[PDB]
Amino acid sequence: MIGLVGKKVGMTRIFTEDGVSIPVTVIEVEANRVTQVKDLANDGYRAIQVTTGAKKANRVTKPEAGHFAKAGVEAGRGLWEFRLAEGEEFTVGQSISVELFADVKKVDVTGTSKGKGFAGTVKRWNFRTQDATHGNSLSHRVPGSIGQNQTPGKVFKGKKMAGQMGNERVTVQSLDVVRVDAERNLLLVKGAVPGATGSDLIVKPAVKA
Amino acid sequence: AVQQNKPTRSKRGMRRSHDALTAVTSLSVDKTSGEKHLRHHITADGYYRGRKVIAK
Amino acid sequence: MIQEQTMLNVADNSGARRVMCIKVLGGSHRRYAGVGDIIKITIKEAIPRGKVKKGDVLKAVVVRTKKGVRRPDGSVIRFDGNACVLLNNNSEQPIGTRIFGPVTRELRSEKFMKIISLAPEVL
Amino acid sequence: RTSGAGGQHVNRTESAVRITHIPTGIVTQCQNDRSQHKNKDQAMKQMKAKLYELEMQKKNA
Amino acid sequence: MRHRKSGRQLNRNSSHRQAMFRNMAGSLVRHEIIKTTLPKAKELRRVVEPLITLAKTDSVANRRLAFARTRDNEIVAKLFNELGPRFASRAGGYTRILKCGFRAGDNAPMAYIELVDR
Amino acid sequence: SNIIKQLEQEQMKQDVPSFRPGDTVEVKVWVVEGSKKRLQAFEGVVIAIRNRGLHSAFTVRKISNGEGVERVFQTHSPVVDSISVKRRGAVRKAKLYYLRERTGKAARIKERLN
RNA sequence: GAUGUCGGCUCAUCACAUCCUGGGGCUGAAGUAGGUCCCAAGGGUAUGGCUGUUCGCCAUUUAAAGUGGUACGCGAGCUGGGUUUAGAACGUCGUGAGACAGUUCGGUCCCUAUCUGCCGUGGGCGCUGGAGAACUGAGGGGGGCUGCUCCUAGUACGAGAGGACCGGAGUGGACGCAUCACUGGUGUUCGGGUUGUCAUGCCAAUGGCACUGCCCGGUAGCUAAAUGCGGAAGAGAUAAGUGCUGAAAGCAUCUAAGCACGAAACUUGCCCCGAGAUGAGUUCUCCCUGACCCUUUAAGGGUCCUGAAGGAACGUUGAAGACGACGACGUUGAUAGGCCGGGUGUGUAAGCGCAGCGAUGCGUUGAGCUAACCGGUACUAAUGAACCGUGAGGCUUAACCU
RNA sequence: AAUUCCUUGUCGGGUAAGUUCCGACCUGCACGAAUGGCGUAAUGAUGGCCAGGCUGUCUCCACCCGAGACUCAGUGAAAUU
RNA sequence: CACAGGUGGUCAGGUAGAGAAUACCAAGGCGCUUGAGAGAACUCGGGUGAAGGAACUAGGCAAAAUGGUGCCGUAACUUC
RNA sequence: AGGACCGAACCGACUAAUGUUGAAAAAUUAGCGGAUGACUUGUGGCUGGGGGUGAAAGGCCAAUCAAACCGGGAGAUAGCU
Ligand SMILES: [K+]
Ligand SMILES: [K+]
Ligand SMILES: [K+]
Ligand SMILES: [K+]
Ligand SMILES: [K+]
Ligand SMILES: [K+]
Ligand SMILES: [K+]
Ligand SMILES: [K+]
Ligand SMILES: [K+]
Ligand SMILES: [K+]
Ligand SMILES: [K+]
Ligand SMILES: [K+]
Ligand SMILES: [K+]
Ligand SMILES: [K+]
Ligand SMILES: [K+]
Ligand SMILES: [K+]
Ligand SMILES: [K+]
Ligand SMILES: [K+]
Ligand SMILES: [K+]
Ligand SMILES: [K+]
Ligand SMILES: [K+]
Ligand SMILES: [K+]
Ligand SMILES: [K+]
Ligand SMILES: [K+]
Ligand SMILES: [Mg+2]
Ligand SMILES: [Mg+2]
Ligand SMILES: [Mg+2]
Ligand SMILES: [Mg+2]
Ligand SMILES: [Mg+2]
Ligand SMILES: [Mg+2]
Ligand SMILES: [Mg+2]
Ligand SMILES: [Mg+2]
Ligand SMILES: [Mg+2]
Ligand SMILES: [Mg+2]
Ligand SMILES: [Mg+2]
Ligand SMILES: [Mg+2]
Ligand SMILES: [Mg+2]
Ligand SMILES: [Mg+2]
Ligand SMILES: [Mg+2]
Ligand SMILES: [Mg+2]
Ligand SMILES: [Mg+2]
Ligand SMILES: [Mg+2]
Ligand SMILES: [Mg+2]
Ligand SMILES: [Mg+2]
Ligand SMILES: [Mg+2]
Ligand SMILES: [Mg+2]
Ligand SMILES: [Mg+2]
Ligand SMILES: [Mg+2]
Ligand SMILES: [Mg+2]
Ligand SMILES: [Mg+2]
Ligand SMILES: [Mg+2]
Ligand SMILES: [Mg+2]
Ligand SMILES: [Mg+2]
Ligand SMILES: [Mg+2]
Ligand SMILES: [Mg+2]
Ligand SMILES: [Mg+2]
Ligand SMILES: [Mg+2]
Ligand SMILES: [Mg+2]
Ligand SMILES: [Mg+2]
Ligand SMILES: [Mg+2]
Ligand SMILES: [Mg+2]
Ligand SMILES: [Mg+2]
Ligand SMILES: [Mg+2]
Ligand SMILES: [Mg+2]
Ligand SMILES: [Mg+2]
Ligand SMILES: [Mg+2]
Ligand SMILES: [Mg+2]
Ligand SMILES: [Mg+2]
Ligand SMILES: [Mg+2]
Ligand SMILES: [Mg+2]
Ligand SMILES: [Mg+2]
Ligand SMILES: [Mg+2]
Ligand SMILES: [Mg+2]
Ligand SMILES: [Mg+2]
Ligand SMILES: [Mg+2]
Ligand SMILES: [Mg+2]
Ligand SMILES: [Mg+2]
Ligand SMILES: [Mg+2]
Ligand SMILES: [Mg+2]
Ligand SMILES: [Mg+2]
Ligand SMILES: [Mg+2]
Ligand SMILES: [Mg+2]
Ligand SMILES: [Mg+2]
Ligand SMILES: [Mg+2]
Ligand SMILES: [Mg+2]
Ligand SMILES: [Mg+2]
Ligand SMILES: [Mg+2]
Ligand SMILES: [Mg+2]
Ligand SMILES: [Mg+2]
Ligand SMILES: [Mg+2]
Ligand SMILES: [Mg+2]
Repeated sequence: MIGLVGKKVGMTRIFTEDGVSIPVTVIEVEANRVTQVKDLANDGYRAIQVTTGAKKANRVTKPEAGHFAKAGVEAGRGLWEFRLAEGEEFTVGQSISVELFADVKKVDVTGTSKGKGFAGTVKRWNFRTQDATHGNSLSHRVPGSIGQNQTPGKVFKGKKMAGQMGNERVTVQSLDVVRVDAERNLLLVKGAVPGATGSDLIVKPAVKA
Repeated sequence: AVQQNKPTRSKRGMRRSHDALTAVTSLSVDKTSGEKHLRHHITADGYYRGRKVIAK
Repeated sequence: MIQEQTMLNVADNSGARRVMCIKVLGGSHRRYAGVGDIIKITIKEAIPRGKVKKGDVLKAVVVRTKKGVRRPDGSVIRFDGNACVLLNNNSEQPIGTRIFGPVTRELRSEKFMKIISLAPEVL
Repeated sequence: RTSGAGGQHVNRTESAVRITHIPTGIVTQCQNDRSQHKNKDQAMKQMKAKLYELEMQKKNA
Repeated sequence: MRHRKSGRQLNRNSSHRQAMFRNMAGSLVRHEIIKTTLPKAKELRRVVEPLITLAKTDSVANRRLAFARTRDNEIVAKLFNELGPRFASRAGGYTRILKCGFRAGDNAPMAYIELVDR
Repeated sequence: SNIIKQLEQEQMKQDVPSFRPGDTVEVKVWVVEGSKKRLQAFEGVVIAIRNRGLHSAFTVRKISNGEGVERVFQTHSPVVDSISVKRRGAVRKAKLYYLRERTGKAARIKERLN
């Protein structure tokens, strides 16, 4: 099934009547409007493009404005695509609400994880720090060795080194759908999802199941 | 660590290919005094956006 | 949160006063043992006429920790000391006949029913 | 490697020999000589002597 | 990482920062316009403007608090006698910053910061 | 934001009594064993209160059978059936963590007699 | 005219002669549990006592604690216990200086990375008019572990003792990803206590300095010990192996023709990168429809006029960030500060009154203060402009209108 | 044994586990009496071993405060080739 | 070298303090001849740290800890 | 009284880190030892190279020591590069 685009509102807890606290992430899933439908004849694959939210009229460029006007929908804050199974069918301008998840038990949530900046090997790859005492010289958090001797005489590709960490697309799979509140456009899922507060999330039905 | 071979003037120029300065794109003209100034900065005469902000 | 070299008090009357964890049983590279976990202990101090002697190696079940246990609603129960109950190497049944101090609900299993029954108070 | 090995050669070479008799568990070991072959021969002689001495101890008992 | 943090370190320790901003607040109150670096002016906003908001209400406790923040009775008196009444109706933003080029000695970005009713 | 605040308001309890650190309180909590469900009382001194709306909590310390036991209750948890203040204590701190090093007479807390 | 060395540490990478998990054959395989060989390298594959140790023995675990290569991998990554200078001593040898694959105590480990390599992050041009988006997926990378309990079932098997295959469920260990609702850490930017001293004329109240003077709490953020999730199922083709039909060879025969099964290995399935994929792809949308002059006369050069879509620059900035970059916003505005209200933390300010000889207590009072939080609010700063980017986009051949 | 090769000798103590330590034994490779023998209170920035306390030494690292590293302006090296 | 070194004698305020220690000050003298930003890894110098508490390592290296005055009390052994 | 005790100046230099093209051709920081003595320090003097001096390390004798430095023999010699 297709997914929806939402916004990470924050984290809450749900107290069940049997004394269990469920940590939930709240995703504000407002209506997603279909701005384009792609098919085999014209595009070679079946997918729907959707938008959500609102945008400044003076910050929507003319190409974007024309693309939205052809669909007949208000300009959203972005465009996302969802592949279609052979049974699913939508029409341009159709609106999809969080009611789509009314009978879904588990979802996959994809978002851009928090950015940690240039991170060291200890933080990025869980390398073990060397000794803090016992004569260690300026080598407390350094990587250590990065290869063998003359053979091969090089460093292998994919070597774990320090560098940019976070700020990348991350998918968390098989999160329970705690609650679907259609009137408040809310999806309460169990657990933590990637991204900071106010970030865009893509919620799909769980692919593993 | 130090070079095993002396780098060339070609390689030196290639490295310095990114060292070029960028001139200021354009100067703003004050609506009252007509003086040119950096955008969002006061003029040399103490004007900003047509108003005499600092005397002298 | 008990690991190797951790000193624990004894919550029963087996005769031991201080024991030391020498292995957290139940998995390769396993680090910590919480309440309801079985550890291998050596006896560091014992009373003169006890059922166990200093230097013995046997098992024990951790019944109280300073780190504490966490309940499903987020609550946490903490104690002021780490205390365990001694157990045979083979049967893993309690050695003593009395249990001292409170224990937690985490022992509510068919394996530790004797401890649950003998405990003065279950939290 | 033998204990207290002095020099690159000795630090690198595997000269010390230890022989364990699986049925009995008796172990002999020799590292006096530079040559692993000489050490192995001496350890074999000591192992033979120890097995014979074990049998002799049984006979004496 | 400094996610959601606030406050510029300005390559100083905490006590030096506090003393420098106390002095700079005193100078700004005294002269009503000063020339500093742009980061220092942007940080001085968050020190000076609460002082004027405090001075809006005149009481012994507020005067003592203003003295503690800015240890000079001249600055305290000027605050509570002129700047409070001057800025009584104004909600906030008692200061404005005008970027004014670069310092000759070290090419530091410079800015005037002044009281808005000066 | 407003959304999370609404989601928490519709869950918060309404009859939580006022208590301050140093008060002796009895907390009756639901204990479920097998199929029978009863109430167990935990009585002791409140040494810490964390006011966080729905996420509010409080720590109660007692001396049970010769051992010191601290329990951190989530205030709006359904498992906390009831809270009652048995005695009002007179302290000057928000967190009475120094009581962990005191026993017997040294751990006495003066009563707030008003 | 110098290739630093044992062990350890950090980080590894490959082989298979496989230690565990997977599949099989035979068994002197009843079951359980083994033995032995064959296939299989996806993942996994201890912590301590002694010793400089490698090794080894020992203790206690584990599904298992594999064997190897990599300058016996790795000192321009660390160490420096061993070894390996100069001091000293013992045993022993020598008349002696001295010496010992004898021992003992002590004894400087440099290098700012040019190139390749690797981890990240940009600029340029290209992709054939320019531009803004959304994609496709050639290709590449990640991941791949396993215990225990229960049901099947005390069933099959067994004289008993004991005790399954196959299949199903639950709950753990280690590892990884994310996140901060909780539990905590931190929190020299918030509150308080207090010691010495100095200053604000003094009292009172504050400030400075003493590691934040010492402490006790603690917001936001970051974070683990905290809590969510993952390894799969399925599919294809197979390995060892098992077969069906089947002659050569009237029988037999898994094979020669033909057909079917068969594993953590392979190709997918899951996650991420990904059109510089120069083989530069696709889709949607937006913009530009002037004149004139020369030459060597063409994908030629000018001249004037025109300057679009969009971009960049500048400014306010950001859970974005070394700098770039990326995101939000620029008055038709909540981007930042301030302000307002709330929350949170601290714990009842000051001043005044009362009680007390006084320290101090009580009342005003849950008071006062309150960072990064939440909800609002144009008070301040985000200026009109200017800048770059053009003027309908080559040839040939097809198909269609023409 | 600052001396013992065999050797991690053997036995005892300490430890869950002790090639080190302490007490013995004597089979002294290769102790020994002023190149002194064996004791020895006190002393030692002396060697070895053990315990309590204490702890980021470690399980296993996290956050914070400063000085660098990074960017801008000015001045402006070096080995090596 | 306008160099975190070396360099003999004399003078000796206040408060606390045994003190020429140490903290804060007086008289007096200085802010150390590159600055401005930012708030990555990593290095250095510090602060704090749940549970554990030497498991680290050649070795408790380093750190943490102890720390004053008065009084009580104090073992083997000893050359008393 | 004391080659007595604690501890500044003073004299030293046991541990670690930093620094190692250093702030420094031996230091800084935190600790550490002695601190009325075989103590420490100023000024001047004396001992000279196979010589001095040495509570002895082949230590020291002007950043030089199993034989100082300067000049000379001297273009020593070099079956070696
Ligand atoms: K200058
Ligand atoms: K196998
Ligand atoms: K088999
Ligand atoms: K394998
Ligand atoms: K050995
Ligand atoms: K290997
Ligand atoms: K080598
Ligand atoms: K090298
Ligand atoms: K090269
Ligand atoms: K948290
Ligand atoms: K926090
Ligand atoms: K004070
Ligand atoms: K057949
Ligand atoms: K392209
Ligand atoms: K605002
Ligand atoms: K009061
Ligand atoms: K008051
Ligand atoms: K309050
Ligand atoms: K000897
Ligand atoms: K003699
Ligand atoms: K004698
Ligand atoms: K000693
Ligand atoms: K001082
Ligand atoms: K001489
Ligand atoms: Mg970030
Ligand atoms: Mg060094
Ligand atoms: Mg270091
Ligand atoms: Mg090669
Ligand atoms: Mg450059
Ligand atoms: Mg030799
Ligand atoms: Mg902010
Ligand atoms: Mg600076
Ligand atoms: Mg200070
Ligand atoms: Mg060479
Ligand atoms: Mg094989
Ligand atoms: Mg492979
Ligand atoms: Mg596979
Ligand atoms: Mg081992
Ligand atoms: Mg050892
Ligand atoms: Mg080899
Ligand atoms: Mg190796
Ligand atoms: Mg090697
Ligand atoms: Mg190397
Ligand atoms: Mg050494
Ligand atoms: Mg010698
Ligand atoms: Mg030494
Ligand atoms: Mg090095
Ligand atoms: Mg970046
Ligand atoms: Mg792979
Ligand atoms: Mg929060
Ligand atoms: Mg806390
Ligand atoms: Mg703190
Ligand atoms: Mg404070
Ligand atoms: Mg006073
Ligand atoms: Mg002062
Ligand atoms: Mg001072
Ligand atoms: Mg046939
Ligand atoms: Mg598996
Ligand atoms: Mg409050
Ligand atoms: Mg106060
Ligand atoms: Mg023994
Ligand atoms: Mg030990
Ligand atoms: Mg002995
Ligand atoms: Mg002798
Ligand atoms: Mg003699
Ligand atoms: Mg003698
Ligand atoms: Mg001495
Ligand atoms: Mg520069
Ligand atoms: Mg200078
Ligand atoms: Mg000087
Ligand atoms: Mg920093
Ligand atoms: Mg540090
Ligand atoms: Mg500390
Ligand atoms: Mg700790
Ligand atoms: Mg603690
Ligand atoms: Mg302890
Ligand atoms: Mg150890
Ligand atoms: Mg170890
Ligand atoms: Mg030490
Ligand atoms: Mg210390
Ligand atoms: Mg003396
Ligand atoms: Mg002394
Ligand atoms: Mg001197
Ligand atoms: Mg000396
Ligand atoms: Mg010193
Ligand atoms: Mg002494
Ligand atoms: Mg000598
Ligand atoms: Mg000299
Ligand atoms: Mg001579
Ligand atoms: Mg001659
Ligand atoms: Mg010559």
